[PDB]
Amino acid sequence: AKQSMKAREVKRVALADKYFAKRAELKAIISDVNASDEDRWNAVLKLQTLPRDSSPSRQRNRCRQTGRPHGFLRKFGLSRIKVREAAMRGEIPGLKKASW
Amino acid sequence: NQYYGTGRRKSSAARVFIKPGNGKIVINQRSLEQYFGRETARMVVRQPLELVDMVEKLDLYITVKGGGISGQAGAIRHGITRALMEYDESLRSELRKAGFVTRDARQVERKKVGLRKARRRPQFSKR
Amino acid sequence: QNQRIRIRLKAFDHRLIDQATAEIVETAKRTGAQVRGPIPLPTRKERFTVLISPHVNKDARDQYEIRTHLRLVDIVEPTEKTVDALMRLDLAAGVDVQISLG
Amino acid sequence: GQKVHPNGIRLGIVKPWNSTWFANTKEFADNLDSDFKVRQYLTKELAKASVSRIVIERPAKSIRVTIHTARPGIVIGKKGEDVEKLRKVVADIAGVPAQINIAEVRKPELDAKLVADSITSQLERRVMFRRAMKRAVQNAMRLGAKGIKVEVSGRLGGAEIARTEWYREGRVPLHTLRADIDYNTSEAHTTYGVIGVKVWIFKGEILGGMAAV
Amino acid sequence: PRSLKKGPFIDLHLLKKVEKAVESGDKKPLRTWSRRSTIFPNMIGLTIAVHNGRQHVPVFVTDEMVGHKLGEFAPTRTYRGHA
Amino acid sequence: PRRRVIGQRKILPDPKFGSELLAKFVNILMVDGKKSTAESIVYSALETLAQRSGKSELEAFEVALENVRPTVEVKSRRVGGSTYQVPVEVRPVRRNALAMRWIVEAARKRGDKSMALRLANELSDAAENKGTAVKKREDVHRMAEANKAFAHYRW
Amino acid sequence: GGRVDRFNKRFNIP
RNA sequence: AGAACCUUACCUGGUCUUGACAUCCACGGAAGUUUUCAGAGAUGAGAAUGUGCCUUCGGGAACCGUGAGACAGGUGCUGCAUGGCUGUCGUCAGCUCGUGUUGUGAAAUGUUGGGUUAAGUCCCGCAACGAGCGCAACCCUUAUCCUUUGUUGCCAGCGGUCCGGCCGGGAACUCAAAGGAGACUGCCAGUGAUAAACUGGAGGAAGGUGGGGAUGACGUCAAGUCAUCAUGGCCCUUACGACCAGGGCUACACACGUGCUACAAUGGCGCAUACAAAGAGAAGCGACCUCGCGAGAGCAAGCGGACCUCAUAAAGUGCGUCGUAGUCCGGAUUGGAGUCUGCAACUCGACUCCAUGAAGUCGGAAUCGCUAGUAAUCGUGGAUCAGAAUGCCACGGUGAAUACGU
RNA sequence: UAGCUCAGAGAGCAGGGGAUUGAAAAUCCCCGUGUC
Ligand SMILES: [Mg+2]
Ligand SMILES: [Mg+2]
Ligand SMILES: [Mg+2]
Ligand SMILES: [Mg+2]
Ligand SMILES: [Mg+2]
Ligand SMILES: [Mg+2]
Ligand SMILES: [Mg+2]
Ligand SMILES: [Mg+2]
Ligand SMILES: [Mg+2]
Repeated sequence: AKQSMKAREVKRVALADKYFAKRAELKAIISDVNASDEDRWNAVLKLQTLPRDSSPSRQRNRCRQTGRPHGFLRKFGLSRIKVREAAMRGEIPGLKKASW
Repeated sequence: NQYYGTGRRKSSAARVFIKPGNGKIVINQRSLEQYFGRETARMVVRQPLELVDMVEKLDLYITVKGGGISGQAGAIRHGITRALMEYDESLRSELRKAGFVTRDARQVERKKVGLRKARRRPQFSKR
Repeated sequence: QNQRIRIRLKAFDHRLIDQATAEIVETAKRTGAQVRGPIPLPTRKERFTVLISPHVNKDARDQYEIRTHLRLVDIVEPTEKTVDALMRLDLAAGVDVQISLG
Repeated sequence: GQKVHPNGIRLGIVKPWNSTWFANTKEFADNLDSDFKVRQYLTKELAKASVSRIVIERPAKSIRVTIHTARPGIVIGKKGEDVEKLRKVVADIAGVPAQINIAEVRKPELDAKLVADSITSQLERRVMFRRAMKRAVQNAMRLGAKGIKVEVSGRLGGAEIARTEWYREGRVPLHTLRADIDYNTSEAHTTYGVIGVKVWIFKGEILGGMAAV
Repeated sequence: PRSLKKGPFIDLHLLKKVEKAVESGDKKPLRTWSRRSTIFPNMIGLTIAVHNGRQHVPVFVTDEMVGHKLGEFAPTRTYRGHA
Repeated sequence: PRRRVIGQRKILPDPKFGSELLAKFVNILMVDGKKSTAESIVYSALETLAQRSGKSELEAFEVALENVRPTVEVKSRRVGGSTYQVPVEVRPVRRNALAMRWIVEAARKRGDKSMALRLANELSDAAENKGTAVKKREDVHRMAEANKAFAHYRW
Repeated sequence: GGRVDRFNKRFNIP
């Protein structure tokens, strides 16, 4: 992926981090295992105003070195090839060939 | 006293304790007929007995864990075989010939990359 | 129990952890502390599969594994000196240790 | 589409890893990128310092980093002073204090890393590719190496057509994990394309020694 | 579909527009680049120019449209036939 | 099979009658590895067959095979330029296999509420030398009697 | 009908 | 290894230009906060708020913003420019070199001839003699034994027990992860050129390579990838760069490729009910208990995990269950109605419910895999992941038929 | 006289689809083949 796409991604996460507390509490109001009527509706409208990016569903997992949006792995971070690369040269602590 | 044996078929490990009595083969507290269903299973556990003299003169205490009917039943049989040999050191001949002393090393083959199972391969198209 | 502490050593190798294990057990016995045996627990083997090709050809896949070794040692008698010694004691960097009394 | 990386296959038995810091599924992710960034930085600042293996260990609340550097026609004078000012500006990249060792590289010829770096510097200075290979081969053989196998690939000579020459002297086994063959890679950024360099130095079987003891 | 416990979702920009429109009896088409909203009882009889990707299709909200979203009434693909 | 010489795999006898012949039969009849349902259908079918004709299960079963079992088949040998259908005698072990195979095939073909009902009537007809299963034996023999002229070069 | 009647009861109408 | 928006590179609607990212100096403002409103959102106005910290009182590190410059920028171009990785022939047994010799010479020889082998594997032979990348072994996993170690794992010998390893007790055994041991063609006999090898036989958990997995020789295909990345040259550069609102990537007269599920009574449901492995889990898994057709939800224990959690194994069995019907087969499709995931569920998610109940009764020519725990089978798990598997990857359970032979 | 070429609206040829072809003709199958 291009450098620009990585720049857009870090902006998405940064905006979500700043409003993380507000989103957590606001959604709590909208539920409370069945809550109010008007209060609930106002909370919904507030979330709308609230910058889209701030939503944690607006982030795409990308390689921390290249930004590839596909083939990501939570564990080991990196990406498909990137894992290998580090593991292959001997930077990953423990990976090797599996012959079970 | 106690006579011990270890059996293993696929993934089941069986602990056998032999002591004389009135048969009543107990498998994990439950009774024989209860633990085993399919007639074939019960027949194979008792194969060494009929093969030798103590068909039911002694008793068999069995604890088994893991695997399924086959594995569990087969491991119980294998444990009885080794334990009778330890008790008499003379049943080898008949037991060996009956291929009972041999540990069945057949295990579930691991799945391989590019195949849906151990050996089955996705359907191939020539052109 | 009687203030007993259990020490869990976690590493990624099959040698380093055993070598470090000797240090943590020999020391206690040397200074006269009863340390429970290095009981071995199942070595977690996480299995990963990754596409080795940047594009098509999805049969050229590679198999990786992580073997997490976790040894555990229990010292029933928590004598002050031995406990304090094990704390300050430095262990091989490769291995990692989770010191928890409970 | 063949020939696996000999280091990786032997990363458990024989070859050791370049990072041995245990972790979980949380902190691990971060630590990796920080290690990535520091290594690339150091390689740029010491590409002329005959660096060979920048071992990075992360002890409990520590990041001990080692460097297999020496001097490839330059110096070891205030190089350690530089390394200091470097770690002053590096330790902050990932936080936590840092302790730096310098595992001197005896007989640099036997280290495939160093040899490939030297060869690529020549290629940048436009040195007859054929000459370079023969020199490196002879240097390793005389200094004592059971076998050497160097490969050159890319737009050698400048022409638009590919090529892949390779010279081999002595035994360079690659199917016996009981060996100790080092396989560094180098991307020489010559004017025409990016000539690549890979060198195998079969230093000798570790039969008795087993791993990197 | 959307959970019943959360009620209907409407965009505030469109929502603000209809408020002004109803209090003034405006008949001009409502310009909107959004389709995620739902049909409200207070938009009955208005004409809204719903974007489809390149242009804004005017849709006249009727009584039977209550409860549906704006998106179901603005086809996005222009398809006549394959022959 | 180019070089690897294969012995013979031993099969466990059936749990009820201790017969190697019947243990093979349920294996051929078995589908999707569901042995337990296979012998249940077969055993109930054998009970019907034994009562419908008086004879013991084992003796009645053997007679039906003996009346359907073929003795000669036609192999396909690419003699010289063009292949011809060479009649060849079949080994006794293979005889049992083909007989049991046809029975299972003919069973599934016949229409009956329960396959048990099928197997029973099928074996019964076979003992009487009638039915679809025995019809194959004449057809196989007719093929090997019309082509009996090519009986001087075999494989 | 019902399109509005449904909306009325289903939603709290805030 | 997972398009609702995100992604996205696509369209299109609107913003924009030393640029989002990138330096360099001056410049201004600490930064930063909180809110208002323009507006689809980008972008655009407003405010209030703080105004720092480093020493020093200048300069600062910053940071945010202006301008100038140089530059930035392209998932633009070229895989017939490359690196690099990868496919492939093929785990096929080959490929070579040195030196000598021979032949004018390209070459040959070695490397082949007679044996043998999974093998250029070994043996005789011999103008060759040596060597090396392969093969084999060295690795991991499984199979049996030992030692070491008893956890939360274990429960034999213990007695008391609530019958619950539960709880004392213990270390037997299971289990586990370290050290090991062990199969060697060794042994025994036979055959073969007194060989190599083979053959049977004993012993032995294990026999010839015990079973897998890893490991791909020199090279081939100017194979594929510039959209991972790097990179060479060209081209672009108020735009082929960039932002953001909506759509497209799920479009359908159409053909193929790969899965899934059925065409049934091995079923078909009902109830009772037995037995696994492998994993994963901390804003996660979530016991429970309560409510809810269900889906769910409340309620909230514990659990960083041989402890707790996902969690139900299902194939199977026990009796009953219907009678060949488009079926109590199968059962797509829809007309709706709930929950749940998420700014957000229409395009274009997944699951639960109502109602609907098709095609399909074993599929022409053709064509696939597979020779043992294999095929066939039946679950479960896991990565990806807000949510979204018949895909992939793993893990159990059950469990065949057949090989004369070339 | 089925789109040709002949029939009394049949057959074949040609059509499409599936095969088979390194790959195309050829061939194999399946289907559609008309105001007499
Ligand atoms: Mg998402
Ligand atoms: Mg989209
Ligand atoms: Mg190419
Ligand atoms: Mg020569
Ligand atoms: Mg050789
Ligand atoms: Mg090998
Ligand atoms: Mg090409
Ligand atoms: Mg191409
Ligand atoms: Mg698609």
